[PDB]
Formats: sequence, C-alpha cells, structure tokens
Amino acid sequence: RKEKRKGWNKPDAFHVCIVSYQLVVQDQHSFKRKRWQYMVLDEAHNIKNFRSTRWQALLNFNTQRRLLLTGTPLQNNLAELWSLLYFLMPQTVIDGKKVSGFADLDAFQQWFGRPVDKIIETGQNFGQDKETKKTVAKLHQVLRPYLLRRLKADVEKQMPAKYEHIVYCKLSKRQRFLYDDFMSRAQTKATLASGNFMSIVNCLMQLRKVCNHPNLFEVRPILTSFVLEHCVASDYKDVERTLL
Amino acid sequence: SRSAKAGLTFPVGRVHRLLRRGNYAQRIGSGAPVYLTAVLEYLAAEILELAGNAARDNKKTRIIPRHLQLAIRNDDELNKLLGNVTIAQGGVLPNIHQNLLP
Amino acid sequence: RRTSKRSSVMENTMKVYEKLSKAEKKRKIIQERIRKHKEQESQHMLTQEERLRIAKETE
Amino acid sequence: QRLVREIAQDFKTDLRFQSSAIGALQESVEAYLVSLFEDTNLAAIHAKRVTIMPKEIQLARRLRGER
Amino acid sequence: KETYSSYIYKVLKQTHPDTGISQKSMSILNSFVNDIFERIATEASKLAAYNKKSSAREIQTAVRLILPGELAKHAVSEGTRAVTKYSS
Amino acid sequence: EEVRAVLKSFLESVIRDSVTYTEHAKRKTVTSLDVVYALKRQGRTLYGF
DNA sequence: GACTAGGGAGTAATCCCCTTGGCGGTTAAAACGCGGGGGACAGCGCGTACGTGCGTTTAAGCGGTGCTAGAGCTGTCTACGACCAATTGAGCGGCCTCGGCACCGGGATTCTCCAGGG
DNA sequence: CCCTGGAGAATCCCGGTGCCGAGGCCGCTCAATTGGTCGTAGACAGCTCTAGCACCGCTTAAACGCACGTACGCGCTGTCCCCCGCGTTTTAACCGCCAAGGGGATTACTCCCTAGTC
Repeated sequence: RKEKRKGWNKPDAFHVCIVSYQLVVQDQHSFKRKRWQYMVLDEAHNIKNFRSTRWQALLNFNTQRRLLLTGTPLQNNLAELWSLLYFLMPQTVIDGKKVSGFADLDAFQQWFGRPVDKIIETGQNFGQDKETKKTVAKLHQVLRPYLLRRLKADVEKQMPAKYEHIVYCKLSKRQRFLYDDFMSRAQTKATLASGNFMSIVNCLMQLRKVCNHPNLFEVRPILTSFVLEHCVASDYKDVERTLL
Repeated sequence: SRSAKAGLTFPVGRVHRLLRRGNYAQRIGSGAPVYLTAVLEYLAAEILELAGNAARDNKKTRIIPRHLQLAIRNDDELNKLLGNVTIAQGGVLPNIHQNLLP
Repeated sequence: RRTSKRSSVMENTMKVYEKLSKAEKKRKIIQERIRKHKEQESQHMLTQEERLRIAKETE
Repeated sequence: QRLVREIAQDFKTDLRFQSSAIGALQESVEAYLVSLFEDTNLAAIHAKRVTIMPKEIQLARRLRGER
Repeated sequence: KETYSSYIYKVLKQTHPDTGISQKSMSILNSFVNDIFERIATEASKLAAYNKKSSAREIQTAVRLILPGELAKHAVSEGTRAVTKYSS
Repeated sequence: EEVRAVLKSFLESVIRDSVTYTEHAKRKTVTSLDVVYALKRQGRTLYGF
C-alpha cells in the first residue's frame, strides 16, 4: 500500500482511485490531504445512520462534487434519507458562513417525516389520501431536484420475469424437541424474573434451530464405553506378592 | 506581597498552611518559613531551564515529557538527586555498546 | 559549583541549537530550489492533443 | 487488563478498577523491566557473551537483593 | 483546591518566554514539587527531633545533606538572600 | 519464562499492597493515586499521577 | 352566602433517545516454520604473576602519666508564635479559539552487500 | 590475497494540511495578612567534669624483599547447534447490522388550589 502511494503527490500520477469503505477510515489521515475533484459513494445505503464514524470520516472530506449511488433508499426510518441528503449537501464548507444547510435532522421531522411513517406504516387507511397526499407530494417535490430512479419498466422487451415461490418445510423430531425446550425456557425466563438479562438471544437461537436444526450445540456422537480407571488389581497386587 | 517583598514568586502562605497541617513541629520556624520554598524555587528554576533547553533542542515549542526526561537524566547531579524515581512516558538515553557494533 | 556549570551547559546546547536553526534555514532554501526545479521539469499545459495522446497510450 | 484481572480476582470481588490505575502499573512494570534488562545486558557483556541466559538474570536479581 | 500551575508557569516564563508546556508535564512538575517539599520537610522534622528540644538553621542544614553539595551551596545562598530581602 | 516469572513476582506484590492500602483508606474502589503509595514504599516512585 | 372562572400541579400518554445482547466483515498483530550461518564453547599451551617459605626490621598495642579545653546541666528572661475574623485579591472553575503538533510525501543523503577482479 | 560500482534500502528533512487543547478570559471565592495576647522555649552565661594530646620506653607482630615455582587468564585452534529473517497462517480487537425494553424528559387532560360578587 505504501509502495503504491509512492508517486502519490505527483500531479499526473493517476486520475481515479478505488478504495473500500473499511480503508478510507483506516487511512483517513493520508486521504484527507489530496484534493479530489469528484467523489462517488457506491451502495450509498452502506452509510445510513448519523452515529457511525463511517459518515463522520467522510463529512469533512476535501471535495467539491459528490455523487451517491444506491440500489434503493429503504429501511424503516427516513433518518437514512436525511443523512444521505446531508452527505451530498454538507453545509460545513471552508467558508463556514454561507449556512447552506438542507434541513436539520430534527427540522425534517416537521417537514413530512412523522406523518410519513405514521400514515405509511398504517397503509390500510393510506388509501384515504386526504392529508397523506400532502406529505407525499411535498417529499416528491423536495426530492425531485436530486433523484433519478428507473425500474425494469424502461427495459422490458427482452427481460425474463421473476417467479416467487415459497417452500414449506416440516420439523424433525429431535430438532422439535430442541425448539420446544428452548422456547418454553425462553417464555418462562423472559416473561418474569431472570438472570442478568437475555431477550434477543432467545429469538436468535430459535432462528438458528429453525434454520439448521440438529447442530450448533451437539451432533450424533461416536458411542464408546466409559473408561472407569481406578481399578482394584493394583490395590491387592502388593498383598498377593507379599503372600507368595 | 510577602513573596514580592522577598523577591520570591512561589506562594509562601500555601506552603505555610501545608506545613501547619502536616504538624511536623508544634511551632514551626517562622523566621524564614518561605526559605524551604526558596530552595524548591531554585531547584524548580534549574529543572525548568533544563527542560526548556531540551525542548528547544528538538525544535518543539512545548515541553515534551521526554524532553524533561533527558533534561533530568543528562545531569549526573540530578540523577544522583532523583534516580530511584521514574517519569511517566519517559525514555532512555540511546546507549549502544561500541564493542557491540559489527 | 562555580554558579556556571549549568550555564556552561546552556551555552553549549544553545550554540548547538543555533547551528540546528542554521541547518534548518539552509535546508529550507535548498528544498525551495528543489521544488522550483521540480516545477520546471514537471509536466505543463496538458492542452487537448497531448492529453488525448497520453490517454490513448494508457488505453 | 486480562492479567491484572486474573491476578486481582484472587483477593476480592467487585474491585472496580479504574483504567488510570492499570495504566500506572503498566508504566511501572515496563520501566522496572527495561531497567532490569539493561542491567543484565551489562552483566552479560561482562563475560565474553552476547547472548543472554538465565545466569545473568539470576545474578542481576540476587545482586541488588530484591528478594 | 489550590493548584500550583501559576507559579511554575511564571517561573518558566521568566526563564523561557517562548517555550510552551504539556499537560502531562504539568502533573510531572506538580508531583516533583510536592514530593520534594514533603521529603525535605520531614527531613527538617527529624532534624528538629535531632536536637534535645522542641527556625531556619534546621532547614538550611536539612537542604545541606539531602541534595548534592554543588547545588546545595547555591540553594542556601539564594535562600539567605531571599530572607534578607524579606527582612525589611 | 523468566520474564513471566518476574511479572508473577512483581505485579502481585504491589497489587496486594495496593489493595490493603485502599482497604485501609476505607474506599470500596481503586484509584490511580493508590498505586503511587505502593511505588513509593517499594523504592521505585512514578511521577505524573 | 352559593356557585363560577382560570391555571399550575397531579395523573397520564408521546416521544424518543439510549443502550443490553448477539453476529458478520476486515485489517493487524501474533504464531509457526525453514536455511543457514555466526555465536558458544571445548582442548590446549603457556608464561608470568602471583602463592608461598624465610630473613630483617618499623610500628600498634602495651603500660602509664600529667594535665586542658570542650561538653552537660543550673537559672533566667524575653522575643516570638499559636490562639479569634474582615478582608479582598491571588487564583481557580468553565468556555473559545487558531496555532503547534501529528504525520506522511519528494528528495537529497546516507548506510550496507556482493562478486568479482586487482 | 582484499576493494569497490552498482544497487537496494534506511535516514534526515522540510512542505503541507487537519485537529484539539494551552492558554487566555470571565465569575466567584476562601485563605494569608494583621490587630492584639500570654506563656514557651531557646539564647546567654556559669559551674562543673571528663575524655583526649602529647609524651615517655618496650615488644615482638606485621611488613617487605628474594627466590622458587607453577598453574590459570587469555589467546590460539576447531566444530556444532541454534536462533534469526523471511514467508505463510491464525487469533484479536473494532465497527457496523437488527429488534426490544428503560427511562428521562416532555407535553396533554384534568382536577383540585385559589379567589370574586348579586
């Protein structure tokens, strides 16, 4: 890596550098120096939260043009969208007085936000579209300047379709024993007093048992006899030898 | 003040209160209770000058703890005075045996 | 003793520091001229045809 | 930290160590060890030897009467 | 709590007007000053117990065997000059 | 092996002295300042804490 | 004298930020193994520098002496230090910078190895 | 026999940008000065007394030279064994992912505490 940074400061050494998400933070000291004309974030959803050091190590990065590519902005909250807008937008510029911030993570809660995940998560009544259309239209208008999405409707002349199929699998006898034991133990522990604390491990190991079944704790073993080893011959060997 | 009238700068009264609390004697010597502060001031001036010189040697404006380390360790008299006490984040003078070299 | 052993050490090490500062200045100017020579020997004015020539060779 | 906890749990539980304390003993032990090692280096360069063996370490430990 | 940072700072400033300090070095100096003070002060206490009785001669003599003589004569001389300055 | 023995003979002794000191201080916790007392009585004092 | 009106506390619902565990991904430090070579050490020879026996003297202990100047205790006083608080300023508790420190790159400079001939 | 041109590679060093904290600035703040007392402990002789300075003549006990002599620290020889530099692998912390409580604040309903006049 150092040998590849040998001609790093040469003005005409290279034009494009490809770097992983786990190496920008590792070598942010050596990356924050060079002036980058363009920066692109592939799979932009890899950064979605405002708590990670991944976003912070790139917020103050010295670049003027930023582009984020993602398959689809998704998950439960729009905080991911707000963080993405901040990352493309960032107000913190060397001048520091233009105050060109998009909108605060809390200031975006008034502008749609809480109504969006309120109505959307209650999509049964979302067909009313009396006040829901207001927030949806506001989000569409506010995202139109920076958005570009095209589904498979643009290319359909030669496109094989997707056929979703769900396969149901039964439960084996000993794995059923394992599942019942674990699930009854978890329901007796979590619902009342317990040890230190344990509530997500129940679901996780239940998932493990449903997924794999007869492993992750024990296998069918290679049966062999017990090896009781004290014996009694050596106790009386001395007495016998003395006698004869 | 008392230090100003004495030409000193260390707070003498704080040391007087410390010695009164320590009760090393019922009636401490009040003829010159800042004298024990004066000798410490002289020693502090010595060590501060040596530390400042050491920091100036390696082009660093601020007193590096290592700079103070070599400042105290270089002086044989200082080593005799304080040699059984270590310093946090200190160091060791580069001492390579001549006969060790190939 | 002599009230000047520490002061003599001061004098020696401050002469050393003055020599170090002189070395600092001369190395500053020598790398300034090094950078000047590098700029003169560096590539200038890629323009269009030359940049496309280097681009097609790299291609 | 693992070694400190292992050697300290043999006395009392809920010790609640403060990381500054373990840093202090860490600095103390490294300083003592480097002093020891330079002393045994001197004790070895005494003899026509440049490789350190238990004899020098034992001699250095016994000479100062640590225990 | 009364820290001693101001006094050491001004001593450094009157002996080096452009040299800074580090936070670790501040604690280093504070501990050095404190433990030297305690060491010489208990030495003075044992020197008071030395004489079959309950000043400045005790402290001068105590600094006279605790630290190397070369700096010890300067210490006692400057202490005496300080008490002469403070006398009137 | 011998260096590991030096740790096993050096760390634990100052650990015992430190814990009995902080017990003598009636403090149900250990602070960095408690190590300094042990270092002072062991003949190897450390500055900075 | 009977009942009326309004607002902060009592009761309560919302939010929502804050973390407990587990698990996967990925880099760095630790862990393990080989060719070969330089460090450890035996075997030995010797010389010369002490290990030792005996003559021939200066010197500490011996044996005692005649005192002589410094050390311990007896009054005695008096200069001074440990006893309240008003103070009021020397200095610390909390915050806000821009600068020296952190640290890496291009280059000059320098430190080291070899297979040959010189 | 042994010296080195070339090459590989570590060093010294100053640009050269980002960061966080050392030092300055602000707001209390509590402890050293200072008036006095009053009585405590050490300086100032003073009488005393007690060990040492130098002196004398002995007494062989140590001290030193001389000669033998002899064996050990050191330096020569050789081998051998074992630890390092480098190449390949595996624990080892660290940071992201998720769905659920805990709780702390935060605000809404309301309900009693408060207080006015026909």
